[PDB]
Amino acid sequence: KVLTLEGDLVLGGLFPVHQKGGPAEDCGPVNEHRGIQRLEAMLFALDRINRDPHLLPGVRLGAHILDSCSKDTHALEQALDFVRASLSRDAPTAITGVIGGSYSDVSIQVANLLRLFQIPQISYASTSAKLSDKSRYDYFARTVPPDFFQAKAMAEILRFFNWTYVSTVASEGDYGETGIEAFELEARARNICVATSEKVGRAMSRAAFEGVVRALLQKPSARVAVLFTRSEDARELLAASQRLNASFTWVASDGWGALESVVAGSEGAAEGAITIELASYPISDFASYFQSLDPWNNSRNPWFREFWEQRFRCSFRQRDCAAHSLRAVPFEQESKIMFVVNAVYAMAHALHNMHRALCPNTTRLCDAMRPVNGRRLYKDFVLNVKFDAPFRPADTHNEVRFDRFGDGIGRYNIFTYLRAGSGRYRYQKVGYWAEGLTLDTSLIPWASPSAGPLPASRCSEPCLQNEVKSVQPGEVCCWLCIPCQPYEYRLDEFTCADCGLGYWPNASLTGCFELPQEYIRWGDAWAVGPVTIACLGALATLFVLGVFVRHNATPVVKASGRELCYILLGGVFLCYCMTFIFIAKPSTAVCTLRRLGLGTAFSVCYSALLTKTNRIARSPASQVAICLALISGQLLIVVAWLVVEAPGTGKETAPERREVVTLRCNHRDASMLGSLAYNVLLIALCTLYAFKTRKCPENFNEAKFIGFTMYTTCIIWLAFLPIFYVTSSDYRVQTTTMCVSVSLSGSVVLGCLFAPKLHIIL
Amino acid sequence: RREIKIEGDLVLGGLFPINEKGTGTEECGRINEDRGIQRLEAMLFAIDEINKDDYLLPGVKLGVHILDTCSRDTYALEQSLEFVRASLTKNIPLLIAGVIGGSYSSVSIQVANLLRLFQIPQISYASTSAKLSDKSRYDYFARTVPPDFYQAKAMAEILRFFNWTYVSTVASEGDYGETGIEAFEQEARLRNICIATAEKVGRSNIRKSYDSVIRELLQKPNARVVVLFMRSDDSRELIAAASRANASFTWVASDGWGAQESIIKGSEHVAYGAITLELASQPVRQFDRYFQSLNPYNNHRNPWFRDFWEQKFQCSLQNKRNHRRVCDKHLAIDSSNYEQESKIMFVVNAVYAMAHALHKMQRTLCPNTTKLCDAMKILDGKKLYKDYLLKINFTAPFNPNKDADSIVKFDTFGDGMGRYNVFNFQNVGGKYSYLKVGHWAETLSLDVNSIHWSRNSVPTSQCSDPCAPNEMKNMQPGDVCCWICIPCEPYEYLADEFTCMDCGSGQWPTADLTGCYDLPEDYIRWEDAWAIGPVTIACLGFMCTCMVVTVFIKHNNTPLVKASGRELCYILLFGVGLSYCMTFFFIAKPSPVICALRRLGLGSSFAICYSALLTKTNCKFISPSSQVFICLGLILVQIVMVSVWLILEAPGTRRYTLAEKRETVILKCNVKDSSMLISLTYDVILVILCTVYAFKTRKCPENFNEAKFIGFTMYTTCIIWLAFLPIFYVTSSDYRVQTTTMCISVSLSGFVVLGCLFAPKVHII
Ligand SMILES: CC(C)CCC[C@@H](C)[C@H]1CC[C@H]2[C@@H]3CC=C4C[C@@H](O)CC[C@]4(C)[C@H]3CC[C@]12C
Ligand SMILES: CC(C)CCC[C@@H](C)[C@H]1CC[C@H]2[C@@H]3CC=C4C[C@@H](O)CC[C@]4(C)[C@H]3CC[C@]12C
Ligand SMILES: N[C@](CC1c2ccccc2Oc2ccccc21)(C(=O)O)[C@H]1C[C@@H]1C(=O)O
Ligand SMILES: N[C@](CC1c2ccccc2Oc2ccccc21)(C(=O)O)[C@H]1C[C@@H]1C(=O)O
Ligand SMILES: *[C@@H]1O[C@H](CO)[C@@H](O)[C@H](O)[C@H]1NC(C)=O
Ligand SMILES: *[C@@H]1O[C@H](CO)[C@@H](O)[C@H](O)[C@H]1NC(C)=O
Repeated sequence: KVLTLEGDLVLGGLFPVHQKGGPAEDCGPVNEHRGIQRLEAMLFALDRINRDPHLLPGVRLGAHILDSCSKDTHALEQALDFVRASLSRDAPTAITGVIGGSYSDVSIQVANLLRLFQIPQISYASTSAKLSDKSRYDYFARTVPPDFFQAKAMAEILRFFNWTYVSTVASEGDYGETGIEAFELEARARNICVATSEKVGRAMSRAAFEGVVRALLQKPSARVAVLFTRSEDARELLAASQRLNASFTWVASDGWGALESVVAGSEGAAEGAITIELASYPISDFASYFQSLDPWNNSRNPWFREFWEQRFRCSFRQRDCAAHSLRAVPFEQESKIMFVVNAVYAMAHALHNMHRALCPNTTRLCDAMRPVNGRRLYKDFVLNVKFDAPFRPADTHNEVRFDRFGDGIGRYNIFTYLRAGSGRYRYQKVGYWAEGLTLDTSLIPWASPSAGPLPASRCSEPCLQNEVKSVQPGEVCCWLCIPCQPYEYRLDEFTCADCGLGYWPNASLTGCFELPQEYIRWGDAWAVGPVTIACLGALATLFVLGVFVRHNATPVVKASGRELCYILLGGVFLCYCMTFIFIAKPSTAVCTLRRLGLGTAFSVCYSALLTKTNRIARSPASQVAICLALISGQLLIVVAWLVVEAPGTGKETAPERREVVTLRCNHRDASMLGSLAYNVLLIALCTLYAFKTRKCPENFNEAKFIGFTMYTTCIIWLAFLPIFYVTSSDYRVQTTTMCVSVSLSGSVVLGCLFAPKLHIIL
Repeated sequence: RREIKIEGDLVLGGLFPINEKGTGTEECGRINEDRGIQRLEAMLFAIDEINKDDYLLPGVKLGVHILDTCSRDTYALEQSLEFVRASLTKNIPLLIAGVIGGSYSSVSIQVANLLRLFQIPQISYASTSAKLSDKSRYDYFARTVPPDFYQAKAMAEILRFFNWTYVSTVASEGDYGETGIEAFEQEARLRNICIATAEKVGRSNIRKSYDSVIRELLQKPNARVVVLFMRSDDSRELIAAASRANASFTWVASDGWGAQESIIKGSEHVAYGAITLELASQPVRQFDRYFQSLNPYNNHRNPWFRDFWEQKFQCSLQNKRNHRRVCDKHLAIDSSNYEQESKIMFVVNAVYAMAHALHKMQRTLCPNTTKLCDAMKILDGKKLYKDYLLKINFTAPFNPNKDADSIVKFDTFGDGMGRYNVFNFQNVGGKYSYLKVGHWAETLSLDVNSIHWSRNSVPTSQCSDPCAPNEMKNMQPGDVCCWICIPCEPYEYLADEFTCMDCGSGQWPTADLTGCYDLPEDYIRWEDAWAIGPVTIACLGFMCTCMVVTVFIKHNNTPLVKASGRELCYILLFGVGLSYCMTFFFIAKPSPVICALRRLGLGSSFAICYSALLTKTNCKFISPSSQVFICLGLILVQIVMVSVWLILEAPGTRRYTLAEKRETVILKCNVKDSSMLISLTYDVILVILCTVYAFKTRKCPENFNEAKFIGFTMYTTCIIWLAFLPIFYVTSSDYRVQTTTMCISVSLSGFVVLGCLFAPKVHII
């Protein structure tokens, strides 16, 4: 069955006149909207072109239109008829180009078959994304946009509202799978994170849809979902959401559109849904042509009789219908009629351009143009078209042109599901997407203010430098705000790195290098009493030395310990200096000399106290030799001490970060304990030797006082040490107490030594 | 048009280049007597063999529908529509179970593109295009011949076998040469083979572009091996160009060259060690007898046979019988010389593979009878192909020609298994001919003895020898892949395999040249030449100290020099004893404490000199006590200055780039102590000079000898200070001599100052 008519230039056509009826008849009922209306639109466009004195004014366009029965194999068989006209071998009619293909598979098969024979093809309803590659279809053109332009539009919509975390729902077939794939490409090109990706393929019962709804709802951080679903794959999902009481801000595609069959019974679930639909306008001339159609006068169309019989349930044998017509009430213009008209007019314009370029001498089909070269036609005159769309609403945006892939211009209409009426629910065009978004934020139910905005964020707001940005194992893309330790600076997004062992972090927590300074370990407020005591002791020692020098006339100069008194005064001065330097700022060598000075001073006083033991047993030089040997032994033990306890600094004992370092020396506290233990042992030995003395006066005016004071001084020295251990934490208090105790012991020793001189003075 | 139709249960399609490509006037031309007629007769012979066979398709008789493509893709595409017109069910049509593909790659590509829509399996026998291996476009296409990238793989394997990494590649224009050269580039970069030059010869050029290509190849003498994947006429042109020029290259060629004598004609000196690949094939001895027994009268099955007969023998048949010559029974193919085509076994294999697939499908789907049944009437191309064509495993139909790789099977892409023959152009006694030296079925099997070691001596095709980083480094001046050695200094190490790094003065490069190790420390003088030097020096000092101590002990009773000079002599003895410890601390190991003790030794020497000067200042006990206090204060000031210049003693690294050896010597501590030593030594000289001037010797407390002894000792200190002053600056090295000289000088000074003081003690007693 064919409606072909003779013409100088015959144009092919493929329409789904008959719906697919399965294996019973290879095609069933007549398609009254996708096969009849589009075919009549093509016929009307051809008639208008033939009646147009500005487009092909001398050559008459023909038509050779077949029916594909909505199947690929039947389409291939029909396209074989188109092919069998140019072979070098009813009556074949040469076809310059074909305007056919309403299904993606049919168009793909037709393009594959016609590519080998150099026949250009322009489609009107095929939106497959894999028809855009010229490596497989280099003679295929489209007046409709592909299926990824809507994906780009929805990605731009998501970016406009700052929706980064969204849920994705796709279908099982090519439509939905290609859309979702383009969606990840556009999202990763626009930094949009994806929560879930499920499939809602057909032939599934209610349980699958309920499970999908539950999986979507087990994520309260994703309130926006994109639906790459067909009409039947979206109606069931909306019904499941409505019956399960699920609320989402759906961002749908052309599968939903402005159809009212998806929101039937599920108005609550579909509230505030942004939907993308292809932009098109009705043609009044085509409608007027279609109204004045009857089965008696329209003898060109062979399928018109069957269409009339099926639509009105009439029969031409029983004369059931006599006076019927397709008026406004039973007629509704299809949305892709203007695309068919545009395809036909683009083919006519390409033919006119070739006719003008080849033989401009006359406005008639010349002999040179009789052999039509499809390759040159498609490469030059089909792809390079720039003309206003016929029967347009006179808008300047309706311009027909093909891209380098032979695709149409992507122009979609943005729709929303209004509830802002009295009691009626309806759609509204609230923007469009040609190359950029032009939204009308005013109405925008839900997704705009004055109705409750819907944000789509993976997690909380971006964290500051004071907390760790932690990546959740469940949700990788965003990060959570978890405070780190106050002394741990945030080096990067991973975690808070360590500023240092004892270094305070900076304000920005990126480069700190801020080690607190504690050079003044002992405050001047407390470093006054010990200083005054040391000064008084030094003055007393100087006065005693001066008196002893002036006491040469006294009988007790050689028999008495004048050299012993000088040694005791030197030891008192040494311990006073050691206390003064230990109550000062510590240094690397200061700690070593403080221990050495304390030990040497303790040895000097112990040796002076040991002089009574030598006199108790019995030459004056013997006591000097004994004290020198004791001092040498103490010096050697101190030398071994700091050899095993080499000088250093960096005693960061406290990790509380309030005071990381308290100055002091790096030497271990056990080393100080050993020196004090040795000094206490020496003092105990000296006291035992003094108590072991026999009964002899030996200048009892001075011996009794020295013996009474030595025990007290040694007890004070032995009780000073546990003060540090009781606190169990070395600080400025322990140093001051130790210095005060040492100075007091030295002053007491000097006073008891000089008491006979003071007594004899009066 | 003419067609070959034979009735049968199953009809197999066929496309052969019977006629050559059409000229500028007609759509066809002369009959291709070799590629078309011989292959068509091979297909007919195989079909007859299968039909009369007993174990293959016993009940099904195969027919053919053979068409002529005229060596054009458009004509073949138009003709192949007869194959698909019978599967529409919408000049009786004949069902086509399968189509035997064409010879030319474009013809096969177009036929596969048309047949994939109608689900018709296709097996080719001569198509070797890598584009046909794409199952996204040719999912219904198969071939018994391997594609053309297996030749590139074989070339890469051959180059790897002979250790040739720097080679030059020349290709042709079009698609065959392009695909082959890209495949060879992929294989070479997979096997780490450098590409020197990528030259192109185009399609048709005058004999100047070939000379330019030859000169460009000669521009890199390091690459003496040329890889050719290029056609069978441009190869001859390049050989002629290289013959006109004076060049000596080894060629690794493809099936374009092969064993053909057209390439070598007239230029049999340039090509002497060439490696050429050829598709391995075997002659079917039955086909020669079948073709030789063919006559234009008894063979009416082939409509093209009469024209082929009248063209080959240049005679006229019964149409006129007297135009040019009579095609009498005397003229025959048996009498004339006949050579079987190299691609007859491939046609036979394709036909037998299709027959085996049909037989397997018949046994599977239609059992219990050896006849065509209802379930097998319509042919399912997809099922047949994907189940019984890619999964064939059967030996060659005419395998009696002994060969291990006689199995016919297809891989996942439908291509055949690559079995290539490696040839070599060799000499025997002046005769120029090829010789097979190996084969490439799955791995190389070259017979190196037959190759004559690839001409005289094995050719070298490497860009410089491999370079050992242990001794010298490598860089890439202009060539990215290969390298040229550059010497690496012994004091540097190879941190990476391209760049040498320097350890510096801190460490020395390791023997393996993979890092740095702790260089040996400073020279130890304990086991040096002066090992017993300090021991001998201390022995004299110890004896002098013991003698001084004995004299001092004996001085308690009946004092001689202890009359107000006891403190002075004790101080002098203490200084002399401290000098012995000072001269022994110089050899001690480098330590801050060791060098602090060394400086304290000089301080003690200065204190001893000050005390000696104070000895003359005496001329009671209060005044000697004041002098003792004064000299103690002077020593305290000296110690204070020592502590002042002793702050943050650095280790004192030495052995800079001036003397960069394996062993680096360093001082005891920071080398900034030279100024401190110079300042300290000035005090000793100053006090010695003051004592010398103050040695008036105008008073004798006990004897005039003591003043004379003091004056004599004053001169010795000045003499030793002045003599060693030049040695202070000239000796500025860490060698043993510098320290030993100083220690010997100070020990001698300490001995001489103390020796004269002991003389009066012995004389008085
Ligand atoms: C008075 C006479 C007997 C000499 C006594 C020996 C004195 C001077 C010696 C004995 C141990 C020595 C210390 C041992 C180790 C060190 C660490 C080093 O990094 C700096 C020097 C320093 C801190 C030394 C200074 C000098 C020292 C205190
Ligand atoms: C024992 C007492 C009573 C008298 C002798 C004091 C001696 C041992 C003291 C006085 C000055 C001190 C020096 C002062 C400063 C430094 C620099 C330091 O980086 C290492 C220790 C060192 C080199 C000290 C070593 C010990 C020292 C020489
Ligand atoms: N333009 C469509 C788009 C189509 C489609 C649209 C929405 C839902 C499912 C769906 O099925 C697929 C599958 C793959 C590619 C395109 C689609 C075409 O057939 O190509 C279809 C309207 C055209 C028509 O038949 O009139
Ligand atoms: N197998 C070939 C290989 C062929 C070829 C071989 C050598 C030189 C040039 C050349 O042209 C091309 C170009 C592209 C792919 C293959 C080739 C084919 O035509 O496919 C050809 C042997 C088959 C036959 O004609 O008997
Ligand atoms: C999205 O964020 C931008 C700032 O990046 C802001 O200007 C804009 O108003 C936001 N859009 C909303 C909230 O719809
Ligand atoms: C190639 O080099 C390997 C060592 O890497 C050697 O074993 C082999 O024999 C060489 N092949 C030759 C010289 O043909």
